Amino acid sequence: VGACVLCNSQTSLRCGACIRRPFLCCKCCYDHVISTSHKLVLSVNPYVCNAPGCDVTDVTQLYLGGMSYYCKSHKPPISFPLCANGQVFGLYKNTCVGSDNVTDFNAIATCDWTNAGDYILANTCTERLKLFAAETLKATEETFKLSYGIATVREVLSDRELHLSWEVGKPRPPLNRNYVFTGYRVTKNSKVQIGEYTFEKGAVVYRGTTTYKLNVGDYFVLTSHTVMPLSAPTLVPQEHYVRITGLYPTLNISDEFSSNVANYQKVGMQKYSTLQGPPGTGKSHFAIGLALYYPSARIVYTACSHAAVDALCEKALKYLPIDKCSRIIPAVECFDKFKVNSTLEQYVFCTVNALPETTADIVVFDEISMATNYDLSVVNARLRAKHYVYIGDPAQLPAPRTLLTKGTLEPEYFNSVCRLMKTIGPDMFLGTCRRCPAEIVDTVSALVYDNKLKAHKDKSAQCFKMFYKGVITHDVSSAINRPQIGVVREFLTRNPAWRKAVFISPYNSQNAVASKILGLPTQTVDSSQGSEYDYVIFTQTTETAHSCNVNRFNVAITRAKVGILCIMSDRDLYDKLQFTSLEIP
Amino acid sequence: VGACVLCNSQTSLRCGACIRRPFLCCKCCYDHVISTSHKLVLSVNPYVCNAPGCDVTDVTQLYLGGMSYYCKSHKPPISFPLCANGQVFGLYKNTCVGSDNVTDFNAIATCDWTNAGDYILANTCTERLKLFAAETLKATEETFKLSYGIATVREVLSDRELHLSWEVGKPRPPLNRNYVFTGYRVTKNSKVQIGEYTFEKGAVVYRGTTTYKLNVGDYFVLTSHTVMPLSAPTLVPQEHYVRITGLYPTLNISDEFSSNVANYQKVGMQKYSTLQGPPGTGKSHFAIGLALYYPSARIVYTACSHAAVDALCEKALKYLPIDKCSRIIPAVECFDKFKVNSTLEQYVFCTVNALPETTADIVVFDEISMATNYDLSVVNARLRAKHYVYIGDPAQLPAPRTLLTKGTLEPEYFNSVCRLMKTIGPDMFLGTCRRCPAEIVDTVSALVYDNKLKAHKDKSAQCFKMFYKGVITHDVSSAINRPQIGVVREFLTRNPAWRKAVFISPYNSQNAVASKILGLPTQTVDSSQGSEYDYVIFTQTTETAHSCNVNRFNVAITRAKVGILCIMSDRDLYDKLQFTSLEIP
Amino acid sequence: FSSLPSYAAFATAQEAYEQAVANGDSEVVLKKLKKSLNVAKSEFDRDAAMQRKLEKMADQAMTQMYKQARSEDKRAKVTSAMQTMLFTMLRKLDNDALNNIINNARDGCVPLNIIPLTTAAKLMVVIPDYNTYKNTCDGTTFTYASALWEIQQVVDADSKIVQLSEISMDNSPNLAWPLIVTALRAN
RNA sequence: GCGGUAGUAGCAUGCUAGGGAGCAG
RNA sequence: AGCUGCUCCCUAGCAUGCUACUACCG
Ligand SMILES: [Zn+2]
Ligand SMILES: [Zn+2]
Ligand SMILES: [Zn+2]
Ligand SMILES: [Zn+2]
Repeated sequence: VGACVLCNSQTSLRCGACIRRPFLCCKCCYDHVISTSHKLVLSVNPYVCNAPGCDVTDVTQLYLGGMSYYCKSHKPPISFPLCANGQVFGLYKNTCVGSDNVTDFNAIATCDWTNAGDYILANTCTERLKLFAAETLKATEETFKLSYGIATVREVLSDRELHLSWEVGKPRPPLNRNYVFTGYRVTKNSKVQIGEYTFEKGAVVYRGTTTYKLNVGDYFVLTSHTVMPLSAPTLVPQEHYVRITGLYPTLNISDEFSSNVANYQKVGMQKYSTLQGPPGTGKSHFAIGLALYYPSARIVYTACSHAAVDALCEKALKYLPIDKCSRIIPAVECFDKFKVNSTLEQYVFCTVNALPETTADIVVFDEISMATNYDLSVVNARLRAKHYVYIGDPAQLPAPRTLLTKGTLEPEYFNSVCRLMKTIGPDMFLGTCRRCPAEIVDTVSALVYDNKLKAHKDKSAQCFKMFYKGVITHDVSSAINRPQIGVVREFLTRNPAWRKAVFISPYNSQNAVASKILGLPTQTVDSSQGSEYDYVIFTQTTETAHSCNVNRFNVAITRAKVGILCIMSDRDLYDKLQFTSLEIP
Repeated sequence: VGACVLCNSQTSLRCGACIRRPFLCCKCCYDHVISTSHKLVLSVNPYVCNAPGCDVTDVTQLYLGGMSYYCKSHKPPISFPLCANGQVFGLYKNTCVGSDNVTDFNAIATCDWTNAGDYILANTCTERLKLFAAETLKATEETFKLSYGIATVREVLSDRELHLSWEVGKPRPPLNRNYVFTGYRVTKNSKVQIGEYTFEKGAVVYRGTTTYKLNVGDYFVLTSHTVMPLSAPTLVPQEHYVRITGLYPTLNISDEFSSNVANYQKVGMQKYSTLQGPPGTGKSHFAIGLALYYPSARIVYTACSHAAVDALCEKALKYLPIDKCSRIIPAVECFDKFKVNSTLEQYVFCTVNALPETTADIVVFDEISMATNYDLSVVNARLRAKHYVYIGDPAQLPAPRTLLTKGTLEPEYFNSVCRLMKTIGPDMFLGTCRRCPAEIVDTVSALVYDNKLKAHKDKSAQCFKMFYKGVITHDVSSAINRPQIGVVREFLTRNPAWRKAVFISPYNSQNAVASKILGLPTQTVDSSQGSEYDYVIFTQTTETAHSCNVNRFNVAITRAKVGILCIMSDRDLYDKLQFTSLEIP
Repeated sequence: FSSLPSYAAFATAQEAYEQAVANGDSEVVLKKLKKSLNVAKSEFDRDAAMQRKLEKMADQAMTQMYKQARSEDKRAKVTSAMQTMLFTMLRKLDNDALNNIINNARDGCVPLNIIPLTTAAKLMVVIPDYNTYKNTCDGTTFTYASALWEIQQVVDADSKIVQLSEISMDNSPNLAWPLIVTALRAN
C-alpha cells in the first residue's frame, strides 16, 4: 500500500476491472469508478460478497455485514453501505483531496489505443499518467498479440520453405518482418528452445535464427513478456549549468570531430541534447567524437535493437581501444565485439532490454523515433545519469504500432522529447551530411527538414522518376504489383549498369516475388536504419497512406551516395519531390 | 452435488420416487414433482418426518420442525412449509431459472418403454435427455429381467438335454437365443462359477458355455449388471475440416481398395462416417482398407459382440501384421488372435463392454443397427478420438427389445446416427456388393435400399418361392409349422442337391424340430450377421409383424451367392418381392 | 414485511383516524381511533417482529446444509487419496521372493523386520567418517546380511555426487561428511 | 391507583461458539 | 508439526435475570 498516482495521497484501493490496477484514493477512486464502467475495487481483501456461490461483482450494490462484505439478499439485518458520501470505504478516508477533472484517466483506461486521439491524450496528459499510458500500451499489445494463432508446422518442403497449419477460432496475423515468431521443440516431457523466427508466405518461407533441423509438430507462437511497472519519468525537469560540472574541456582538436566543436559546449552545461538529425548527417560519428571529448568520462550507449548497437559498434573497432568497454546481452544472434557480463566500466554499449543499474556521466541515445514513452524512460529508470544525449530524429519511422487503423499517429507525437523540437526547438545538428547529393537535400527541405540542410557533394542528375498509377491485388496485409514490377523490368535490363541496387518495398511480398525474376536482395524500410548503399530502387505500390506519409518516404529516399529509382503512383509527393522524368516503356 | 440436466444450474435435490434420481433445480424439481406423482425429494438428507414410526413420505404435506422436517400432526407450534412459492426449499434457491415445458421429462419418467411413442420421445427429445432415456431403458430392462424365474435343474437326462424346475410366483421367460442365462455351482459355503448358458425346450436342451459335469441343484439365473451413468453424448457436434488434419494421404493405390478410393477423402475432412450399407457390400473390407490408408494412424475397432469383432478379425490374419495389435476380453469363449491386456497400441480391437480410456485417430464402428443410444455413446464416453467411422446400416435387425409388445419400433428411430441418412443423407457406400446375384438386388431396391445397388454377378434363377397359407399351434413365445415344414419336406428330398442349405426360423423351435426329420444345422436370423453361406432356406411361419417386416425379412434374404428358398404365408412381401414360383405338391 | 395483510388495515385505520382528527368530531372519537391504532399496531407487532424469526431460522438451516455438503465432499476426496496411495505402494512388493519366504512359514506369519532384510533389491548405507567407511563399504562390492552388494553412486550431505577415487585418507577433510552409499543386490 | 400480559430502550451475571496471544510440565 | 493445565484480550449468539418507557385488561 502507498500513495496514488493522480492524487499523491496514501490509499489502499485498485480498479479490479481496469487494466493495470493503479493506486487510487477514496474520492479519487470514486470518481474513476462512477464516471466509467470499472466497478470492482480491491482493498487488502477484494470487494465481493462471500455468499456461497453467489455472483455479483459491482461496488455500489454490496454492503457491509460485520466482518465481511455481503450481497443485498445476503446482508444481515442492519448494514452500512460501503460506497456512500462520495467515497468508498477504505484506508485513510480523511486525508484524501480527490480531483474533479477525471476525463483524462477515464479516457486513458477505457481506450483501446486504436486511433490518433488515443496517442494525443497519451502524450498531452500528465507525465505520470503518460508513463501509465505507456504501460497500458505494452499490456494491451501483449494481450492482443498472444490472442492470435499458433503456427503448427506439419510438413518439411525444403530449407527456408515449409507448410503452415493453424487452429480453429484464431486467425493468422500478418507474417511480417516487424513481429518475430517464437518456437519450441517437442519432446515427451516438455517443449522448449527453438528460438525466435520470422515467417511469411512462399509453401511458407521462414527466417531462422541459426541452422538446425526442422522437426515435426513444433509450434511457433508470438510469446509475450511479463512487463513491469515504471519508476522514473520520461526525462528530468531540466537545467542549464553555471559551470562545466563533473566535466573539463579537452586540450586538442580532432579532424573528424572539428565539424562538431561548437556542439561540445552547448550541452556540457545541460542534461539533454534535443537532436534534429536526418539519417546520414554524421548521426553516429559524434557518438565516438563526443566520447573522446573526455575519455575519463563515463559514457552510456543505448540502442533500439542489436542492429542499432551494431551501427554504434561497426565503427568502434578503429578509434576505440578495447581496454575497458563492453556490451550487454542476455541468455542471441548478433555482433558481440566487446566484453560480455561486464557492466561498471568506461564504456557500456547496451540495448535497453537488459541494461543494469548504475550512475554515469554521458548517455549517447540511439535514434529517438523508434523509442516510445516506455523504453526511453526505462533508461533513466534504471541508470540515472545527470546529463544526456538524444541522438536521432522523428525524421524517420518509429517502432510500428499493431492495430493503429484510424488516422495514423502524427509526426509530432512520437514521444516526450520528440515534441519539443517543434515546440521549444532543437539545438543539435551537424551542418554537414554524409551520403546525400544535391538531389536528396534541397527539395526535401520543404518537408519537415526545416529548410536546413545542404548537399555533401554536388548533383548527380541520376535519381529516377516514374509516371504511372499501378494495378494491385492484395493479400491479408500485403500487396504486390504485377505491372509496377513489370515496369521496372524494362528499366533494369535496358540499363545494364543499374543492378548494383537493392529494390525495397514495405510490402516485402513484393521483394519476395521480385527475386524470382531478378534475384536482387530483399529488404524493407522497416529497418532502413543501418542500411547505407550506393544504388537503391523503390516503388509506390498502393497510393494509400501506409507509405504515402512523410515519415514513410523519407526513410527510403535519403539512402544514396549516387542515385535512387522512384516508381511513383500517386501525385502528392510526386508534386512534392521532383526528379528526372522520362518516357514510359 | 452439482448442476441439473434440464437446466444446467447447480442444485442439491433428487427425484426420489423417480427412476434414476437425476439432479433437478428448485423450479425444475417443483414442476417434476407437481405435474406427476413422484412426490419424494432427497436433499443432503431425505425429506422425511422424523416422528418415531411415522409413515409420511410426501413433500407438500411435510413441514419444517426447526433442525428437522416434521409431520403435520407432529410439527412444532410455528413452522415454515418446505414446498411453496413454486419452489422446493433447497440450496441455490436464487440462481435457478427453471423451465416450463416439462412434458418431455415427465413422459420419459412415467413411461414403461413398451410402445412406439416411448422411443419416439426417446429420440426426438434433447440429446442429454437421450442419455437419460438410455440409462432409464437399461434400468427398466435390468429390473424386469431379474424379476423372472430361476431355472432349478434337478435331473440329469443326457448331455445337452435335462429337465427344468421353477419356483412359485415367477413364470419362466421365453427360452430364447436373445438373452443368455447364468449359472453357479453349489457347495456348502457359497455357489459360484458355472458361466453363461442358453436354454430351450426339448426334456430341456441347453447350449452350454464349455464342457463340464452337470451337477444337481444348480440354478440358472438371468443376472443383471450394476450399470453406471453416462458422460458423453451420442456424437460430437459435427464439422468439416479445412485440411487433412492429423492425417496425410498415402502414396500408392491398392487393388482390394481401389473400389473405395473415392471414400478416402470424403471423411478425411470430418469426424463421423454415416454409412448406408446393405449386409455384405464390402462392409468390413473397408475396415482393413481404410486401416492401411495410413498405417501410422490410430484406428479404434469397436464391436457389437465378440462375433462382431471376429468378423472384424476373421479377415485380419492376412492383410494385417501382428507386430502391434490386440483385442479386449474381461475376466470367455471366442476368438482371441491378438494381444491380451494391451490397450494403447497401433491397433486395438474391442467390444464396447470393456473398452479402456485413451485417445486415438480413427474409430471403425461395427454395424450401427444393434447399437442403442447407450452403447454407441459409451465409446466416445471413454475413447474420444476426433474422426470417426460408423460402418453399419438400419438395413438389418437391431438387438431385440424385451417388452416391446405394442407398435414395433420404426426403421428410422434406432439410435442417433441412424436418423440422418433419411434426414440429412448418407455419404458412404460401396457401389459393389460381394455375394448377391440378380434376384436379391434390384427388387430389394424398392424397399429401404433406395434404388441404389446392382448385382455382383448376374442372375441364377434358382431362388425358390411358394404359394401357401400355413397352420400354426404355438408355445409360450415360439411357433412351429407342422404343415409348412411338411411342404419343405417335399422340396428337399425331391431336389437332391438342395441340402447344402440351412433352414432359418426366428422361432428356433422350428430349427429344433426340423433336425428330427432332416438334421440340417439350426440357425436364426437374430445373429444373421457373420453368417454368409451359399445355400439357405427360410419360411414365414405366422404372417404377423414379428418376421414379415422390412428389417425382419431383409436380414435373411441377403445371404446367398446362388439362391435361397422363400416359403411365404402372407401376401404383402409376396407381392413386394418376386421370385421363381412353381406348383405346390 | 411491507405487503402483509396487517399493513393495509393499520394504514387505512390511521388514515381515517387522522382525517377524523382533522375533522375533530367528539371526545370518544379520539379514544376509539387511538384504541384502533393500539390494536392495529398490535397486529403490525406480531406479524412484523415475530415473522422475522422464521427467516433467521431458515438461514441457520441453509448455512448448516452448506457446511454438511462441504464436509461430505472432503471425505470422498480423502478416501480416494488414501486408496490411491495403498494401490500404488502395492505394485512394488508382489515379487517372487516374498512368496517364497511366505510359503516357507508354517502358518503364513513372519516377523516384519526380516521382510526388507531378505527381499529388498537396493541398500542404503550412511557413514559418519573415514574409518567406518574403510570397515564397511570398501571397494566396489561388499558383503552384508548374508548377501553381496555392488556399489552404484555415492553422494554427500549436500546431495552431490562423489567419485570412489576421492574417498581417501588425505582428501577426507575436504568432504561433507555424512556419506550415503547406494548398492544393488548381486545374484 | 394497583396487578397481570403484550411491546421498546439500557444495564448486570453466567453459558456456548469463533479468533489472537502468554506461561508451566 | 505433539499431549495437557492455567491466564489475558476481541467478536457473535442464546437463555436467564435486573431496570426503565409505551399499549391492553382487570
Ligand atoms: Zn480503472
Ligand atoms: Zn451475493
Ligand atoms: Zn420422477
Ligand atoms: Zn409425522
